[PDB]
Amino acid sequence: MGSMERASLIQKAKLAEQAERYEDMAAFMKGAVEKGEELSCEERNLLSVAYKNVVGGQRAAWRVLSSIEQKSNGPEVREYREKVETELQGVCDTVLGLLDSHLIKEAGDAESRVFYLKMKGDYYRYLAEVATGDDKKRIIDSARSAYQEAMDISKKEMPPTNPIRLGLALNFSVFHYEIANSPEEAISLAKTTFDEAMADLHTLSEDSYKDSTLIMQLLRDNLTLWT
Amino acid sequence: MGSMERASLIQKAKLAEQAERYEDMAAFMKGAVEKGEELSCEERNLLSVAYKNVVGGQRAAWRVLSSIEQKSNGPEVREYREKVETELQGVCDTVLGLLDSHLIKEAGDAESRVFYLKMKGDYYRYLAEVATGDDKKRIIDSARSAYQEAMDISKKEMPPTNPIRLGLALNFSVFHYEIANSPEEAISLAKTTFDEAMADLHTLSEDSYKDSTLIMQLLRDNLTLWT
Amino acid sequence: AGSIPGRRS
Amino acid sequence: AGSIPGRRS
Ligand SMILES: *Cc1ccc(C(=O)NCC2CCOCC2)cc1
Ligand SMILES: *Cc1ccc(C(=O)NCC2CCOCC2)cc1
Ligand SMILES: [Cl-]
Ligand SMILES: [Cl-]
Repeated sequence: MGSMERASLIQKAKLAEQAERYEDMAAFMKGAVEKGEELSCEERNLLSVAYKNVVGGQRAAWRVLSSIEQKSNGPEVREYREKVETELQGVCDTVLGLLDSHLIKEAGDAESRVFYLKMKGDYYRYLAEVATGDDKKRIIDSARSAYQEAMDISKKEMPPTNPIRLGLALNFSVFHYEIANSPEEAISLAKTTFDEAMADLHTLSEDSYKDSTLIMQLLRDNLTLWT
Repeated sequence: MGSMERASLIQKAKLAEQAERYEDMAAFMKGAVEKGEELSCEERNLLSVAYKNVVGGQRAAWRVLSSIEQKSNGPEVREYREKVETELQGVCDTVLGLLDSHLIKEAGDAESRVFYLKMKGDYYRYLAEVATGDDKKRIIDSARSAYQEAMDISKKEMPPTNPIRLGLALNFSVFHYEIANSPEEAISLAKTTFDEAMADLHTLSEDSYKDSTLIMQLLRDNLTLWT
Repeated sequence: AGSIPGRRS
Repeated sequence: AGSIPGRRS
């Protein structure tokens, strides 16, 4: 997207979101990142929403095909699962490439740095979901390390009700439960996150209260499923 | 898909449908058609379902963007609508190319020939939905001609409850109402189709009765909207 | 005005 | 187990 203006790429990403054209959205936001300027709060959300939708569809397809494949155990089901898996890995690698070149190194404010590091943890988590061979352990540790650095910053620099801090803790708890085989750590993190947010709600406006309690309900839903 | 076996392409189209990967589905079915053999009843359905889903998403996106564009009347909204429009036209052209090379000319049985001609009418109808300039009239006449030839065969060779005959009449009535500015023809066709099917239901098994009455309800829904 | 949905095999 | 949906801007 080298010949399109940055502002036009951002405008078209918003249009693609309205049209539910998430592959286009992701390509426009990739082009915007590659302009080399830092991203605003809204622009970071557009980047994240675009790729979450793209990889979300790939993950859902991979799970369907992996399930069919396990029930069978010709080459077609494995071959097609492999094709989807490779395409998913390519999207995760693309996002991780954008974070590494050069979103994270230029992110100095807590809100941007925690956001990008949460993203890094998430896309390594998606790689871990399909990983088997020599690198599954290294991929898991890469997810854990990104999430941990984001946690450390968010606990130092953000209030316990901050939605980015809450969504980070939510996803790190899912990482513990689903990827790291640490359900007790998952439950403990979700509980402590919920309780510390509840005690901070009194400081918030009506709109901020709505933002934070929405994500706290997601923590509660997981705890209900896990206990 | 020249190097993949026809049977593997068909198997992977079915897997793609289960995974809701309709672009893949369409590419696999395009490869199966290009093997040069006629398609079975099930294979025709796979081809149709794949491309209906692909173009269905494109049409929905185009309508969102066209609506935004009309509310505005920079170049971005028009440019992006044009991009989606061009991609939609390319998919319609691809389907019409498959029908012309060489599905229709090899289709001798009523069930296959009516099916392909209905498809031809549908994809010209989708082209007509976005057409404006010198060829909108020719595109509309191409849709009408395909639908008309399919109608003539279906009335001669199929019972009034045949689901292909009913779905053809349903879509031709939508063509009359939405494209040809002939709402009275649309209503008359839907009414006569419904009434002649109702009088033939007594001949059907329980399962065929369910298939036909489902499509008759779609005719009824349109009549309720149009009257 | 609905055409045949035709989205499911 | 639900992560952040994160699908809507
Ligand atoms: C990583 C992350 C953190 C927080 C959010 C967020 O606030 N999302 C808003 C969602 C939709 C409406 O309410 C619940 C969540 C997204 C991503
Ligand atoms: C062109 C055409 C004709 C008929 C059909 C059909 O039978 N579709 C089955 C649908 C799903 C279940 O019941 C209602 C319609 C498709 C396409
Ligand atoms: Cl494949
Ligand atoms: Cl564009």
